[PDB]
Amino acid sequence: DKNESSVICQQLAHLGRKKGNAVLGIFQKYLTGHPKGAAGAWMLNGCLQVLNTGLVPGNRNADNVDKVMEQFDYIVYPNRSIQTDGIKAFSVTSFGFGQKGAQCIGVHPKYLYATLDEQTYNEYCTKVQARQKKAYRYFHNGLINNTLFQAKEKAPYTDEQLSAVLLNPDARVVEDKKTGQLIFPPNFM
Amino acid sequence: RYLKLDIRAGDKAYQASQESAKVLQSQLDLWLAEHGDFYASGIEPVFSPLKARVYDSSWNWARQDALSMYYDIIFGRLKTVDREIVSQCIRIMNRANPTLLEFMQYHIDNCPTDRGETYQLAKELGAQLIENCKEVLNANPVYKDVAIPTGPKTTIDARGNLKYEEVPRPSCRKLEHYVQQMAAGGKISEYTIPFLHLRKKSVMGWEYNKKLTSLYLDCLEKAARDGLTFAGKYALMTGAGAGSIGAEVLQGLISGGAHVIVTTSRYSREVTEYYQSMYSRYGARGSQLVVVPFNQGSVQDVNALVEYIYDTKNGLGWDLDYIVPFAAISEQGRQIDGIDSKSELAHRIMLTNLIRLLGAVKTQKASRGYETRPAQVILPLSPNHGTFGSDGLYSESKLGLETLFNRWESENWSNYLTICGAIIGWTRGTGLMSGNNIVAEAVEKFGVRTFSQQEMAFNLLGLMAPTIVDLCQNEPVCADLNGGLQFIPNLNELMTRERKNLTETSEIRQAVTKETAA
Amino acid sequence: RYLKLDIRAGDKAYQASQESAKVLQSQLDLWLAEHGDFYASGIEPVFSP
Amino acid sequence: VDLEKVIVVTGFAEVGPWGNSRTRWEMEAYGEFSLEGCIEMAWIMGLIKNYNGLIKGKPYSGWVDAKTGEPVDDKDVKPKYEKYILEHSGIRLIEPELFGGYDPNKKQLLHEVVIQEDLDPFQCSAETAEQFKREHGDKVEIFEIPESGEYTVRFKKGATLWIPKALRFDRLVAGQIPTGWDAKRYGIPDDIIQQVDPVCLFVLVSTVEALLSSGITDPYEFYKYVHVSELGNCIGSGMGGATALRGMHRDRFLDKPLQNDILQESFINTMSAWVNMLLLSSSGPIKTPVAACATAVESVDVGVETILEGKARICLVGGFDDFGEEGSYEFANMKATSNAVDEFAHGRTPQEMSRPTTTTRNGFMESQGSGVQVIMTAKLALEMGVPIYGILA
Amino acid sequence: FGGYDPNKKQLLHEVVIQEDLDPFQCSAETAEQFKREHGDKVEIFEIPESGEYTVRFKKGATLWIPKALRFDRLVAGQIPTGWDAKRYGIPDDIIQQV
Amino acid sequence: RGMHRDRFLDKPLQNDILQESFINTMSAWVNMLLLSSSGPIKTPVAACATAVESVDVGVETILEGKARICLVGGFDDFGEEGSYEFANMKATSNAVDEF
Repeated sequence: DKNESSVICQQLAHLGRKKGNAVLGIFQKYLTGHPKGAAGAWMLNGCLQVLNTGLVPGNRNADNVDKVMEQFDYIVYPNRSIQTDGIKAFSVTSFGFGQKGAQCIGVHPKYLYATLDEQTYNEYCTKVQARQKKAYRYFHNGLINNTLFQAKEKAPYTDEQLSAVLLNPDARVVEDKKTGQLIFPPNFM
Repeated sequence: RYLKLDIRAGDKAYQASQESAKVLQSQLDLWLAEHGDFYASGIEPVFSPLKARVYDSSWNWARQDALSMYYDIIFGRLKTVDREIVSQCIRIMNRANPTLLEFMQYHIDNCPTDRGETYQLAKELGAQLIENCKEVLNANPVYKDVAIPTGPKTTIDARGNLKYEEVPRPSCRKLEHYVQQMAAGGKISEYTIPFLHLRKKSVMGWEYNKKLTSLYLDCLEKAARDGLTFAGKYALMTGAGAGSIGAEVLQGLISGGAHVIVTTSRYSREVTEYYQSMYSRYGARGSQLVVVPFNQGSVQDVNALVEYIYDTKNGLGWDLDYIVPFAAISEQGRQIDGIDSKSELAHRIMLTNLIRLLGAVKTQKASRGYETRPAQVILPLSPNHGTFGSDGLYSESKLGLETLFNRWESENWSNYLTICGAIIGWTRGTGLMSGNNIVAEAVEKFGVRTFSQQEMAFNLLGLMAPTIVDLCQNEPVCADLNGGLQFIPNLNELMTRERKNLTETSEIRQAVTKETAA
Repeated sequence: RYLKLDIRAGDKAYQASQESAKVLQSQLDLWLAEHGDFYASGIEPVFSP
Repeated sequence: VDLEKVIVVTGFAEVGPWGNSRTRWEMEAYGEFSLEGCIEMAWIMGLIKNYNGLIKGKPYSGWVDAKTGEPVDDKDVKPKYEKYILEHSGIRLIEPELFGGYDPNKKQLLHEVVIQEDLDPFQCSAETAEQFKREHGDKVEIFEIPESGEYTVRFKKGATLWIPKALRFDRLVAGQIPTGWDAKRYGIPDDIIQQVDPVCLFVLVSTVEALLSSGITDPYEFYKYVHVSELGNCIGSGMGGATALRGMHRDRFLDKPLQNDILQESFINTMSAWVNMLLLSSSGPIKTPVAACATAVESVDVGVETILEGKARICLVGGFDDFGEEGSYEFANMKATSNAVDEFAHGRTPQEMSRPTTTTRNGFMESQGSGVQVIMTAKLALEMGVPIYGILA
Repeated sequence: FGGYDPNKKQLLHEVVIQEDLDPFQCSAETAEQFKREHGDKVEIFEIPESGEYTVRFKKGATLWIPKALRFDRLVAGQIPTGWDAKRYGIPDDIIQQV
Repeated sequence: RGMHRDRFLDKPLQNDILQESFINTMSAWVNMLLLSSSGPIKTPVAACATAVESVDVGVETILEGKARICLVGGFDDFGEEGSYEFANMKATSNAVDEF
């Protein structure tokens, strides 16, 4: 905990983060424990939810912050959740056994949308909206019937098509209008 | 026989063991026959240094609170400078440090005022708070209370239904006005004697002393205006649970910068979270809160607590400036025929082990020669000398404490301790008096003052002010904080009558309501 | 074995009795630690019609 | 920017001590479950179910208690079951049933004893007798049961024997999947549930949940837009299937029953293979990172990487690990995990034992589960109109 | 391979106790551990001279015994016999640790 | 093996033995004693195909610019238990039948 706080402060300082501009620290393992190989995923999922809500969760087990952490001025250690007016970017870090340090940086989706034109944006809106309705519906159906998961059996192709699908990179399925399945149509070539 | 073996020997040893059992059993029987289960269980040791919780990270909570306040203004949750904001500003000021100033300055310098009135307001109020924090950066933290002094109000609705509430007093908007009212007294204290006053030992007993009273009232007036600092003071507190006077006194001490060890007879996560939340809110720069399990019924816990406080290797290594031994058990419903094992335990906690706790502190101070640091004992006395009735050995315990006044002069421990006996009057909302809250409004109409936990805590912290501590080194101080209840004849009969008066009125409206329904 | 007999059983019962002893002993210790001998002896009944 | 060289997260999920990413976020953000959260957890834990048909001859459709079949209203789920949910989710004392019987107060070890007198004989197949004779040599003595062709066997002084003993361990607490969690409720068939290691089940469901949080009901949807070569998988783990890993050494050495290809379930790649097999049919690149604690980030990296190199246009990323008797023991030997006995002496509850940055912090609490994200190019995400939760900068 | 012979592949087999066993000796701790694993078929009593303990097992507890099976994979591609990292200069401490 | 089997038989052990069971540890050792590198370290797993996966991941990482040199390839041991399970899979040749 000391080493990681030092590393983050050193990164921020040496890139010239403005004094007083401290990052809000998240410490999820107080709540979930440590699921070793899964760990970063939960942390990443939480950071995506932070981007979505503007809410930064706190470490409820942080009863007294270690005095050695006071020197890490670029970090705040919250013990309760803090609502902000939005989050632009987050960092995730990990220190695996065998000296494996790992780090990743996420940015808020608005910055991507700000690279499109308004029409392209609105068309995307349309699709995600339609899809959302379909998803909500499917979800309830699977839930009520204990069938969210539903495994495949057949390939979308057949054993003659097999190699040819493997060799025509423009091969695409269609929805079969009789079964509703997605299949490589017999004339896909 | 050829092998020199025998089975019966095993049984012989077993029989001897029966005798061991019967021997020991008899003694338990004899013990229990003179003590009772409530006593037996109430005296077991629970003190453990491993279970100590220490809170000192006020620097981190200051940044969190400053940021929370910034966003609460932005979201329009905070629109007007109310006393709650002023109180929060005082708490941030008491925690001010250079890193916090840099942190606040960054947010205010980069506040986007173009986004609306709330951002502009956040910038203006933040700049004012930054400047206030710079002014107090090198000043010691001070306890300064900005809440409104309340009074009891008991209402019966039109249907006949009772509700108790603490309401702001129309005549008292600030603690300065409160001190003025306390100094003025009431019609019931006309020869006026102030509702809060100091007594001096005379040949005929403890009498009202105008000079000492003026010193204490001046301390309270200064405390109301300028605040009280306890920076670099060490305090031992017993009886600071939720809804106690001790909890409010604890808030004052840690906000003034004290190092406080607080004791609990029930150690659990919820209790530690309560104290944690108190420290996160009220802890100042350089204050420290230590929470430990402690049973004031056990001589061993008493010894172990005092040893842990004084031990420099495995303990806190402190030296105490103050003692607030306010632990108490409710004995309500016990008359002369009902003095039980619980009354013995209550008496032991409130009198016998309190005296031992003091003796243990003396022993440490004497053994290490700290003769120029006598501790002030705020000694919790009661105006109830059996006048409430049906309260077990409570009156006897409180009267028994009064003897310490004389013992300070007649024994050889004055060099290590000094006594400040507070006669604590009726304090509303406490676990000992909550059942009487409904009649407190009626009692005040007779011209006496009842107190909120806040008001009483403010009075007590005033006894810890430097001028009073110096006085205690001259002579034991007796502080009458009773609010004039001693001038009401037959308090129990009056209380019983008013409790009836409420009930009748309530019942009549309820009967009419119920009949109207039928 | 043919007679369904055993010596060790006597010891087993005796061990249980050790536990009886230790159990009761602890309580005396706890009692005395908060009372003292002058108290203990000073509270015994002597009344006899 | 080139949208073909921007990578985005488009859906994600997890299986963990607080259920899934939603229920975990309620506890992380607010510290209590909502109505929905309580229902979801009650369903996950098998406390409740939908019914639709006749009850007691009357028609009914709606929620019922999972044991009695009595109707239940939503409003009553939280009051009726939240206490049980909180007692049987998150960081808590080890429940041995979730580990097939492992109790840290009774950790079994085997100890040797040497024979001091020729043993009383016992009976077996000729084959078993020969096997004893082969392992023990000349202290073993075998002779027919001439009536049956079985054999009876004696051991002699100077051979040896091995005997179980129990040790009390000091890691009594863990972050555990909610008690009663069952892959079957999602629709995974009983045959697969019996064949695969539990971490595979965690991964499969985290994957499907991520698909649904991406708004996709059938992975073959991709094959409208992209070629079956262009879909990759880079999910990985700290280690493979702990059941298979252990069983292959320990339990086969005790001659217990087994499904025979068990070795394959011990490999890390196998969970990724299963995801592909049953859901995807992909031809694309599949890679397998390993970094014990950091593996999920390694996966996310390798994914971004592979898409940027063009070898895939979508990847499934993230990772998993289990909790087990042996892993718990070795991380205690490393003094990496918190000592539950010491924490109890310091007056800490199981939920307080993991407390990063605090003065009194003394190690992590071990946990199990999986977490998965769906990543793809921003251009593709826009083409298919999937939601976007963040940009991987 | 530190002794592994495919003609003598070792496996462990159970046997159940049919008569109370002849006793044997150990530390108190080991005795307690037996008592903990086997429960009421295990019986422990002091060696009062030393503070060690002696232990009996009773009918109805169990025991585990090595047996050998002949396996059919007798051949492998193996590093040259006598290969040693030390000859390259790798120190004995690392050779023992990894 | 030792961590399951031999500790269950209460034999002597060096205590951090678990770490030597992880795939990444051999790569860590190469770095530790010879390289002092700060650069990226990655760990492929593909039972038989792992060396190619390594070579790929290497080429890849250099092309992405995150390294300019990489050490690539792989390993595996031969053991009692592995031999038994690949016979159960009928993947290895039967020496008795071959004789």
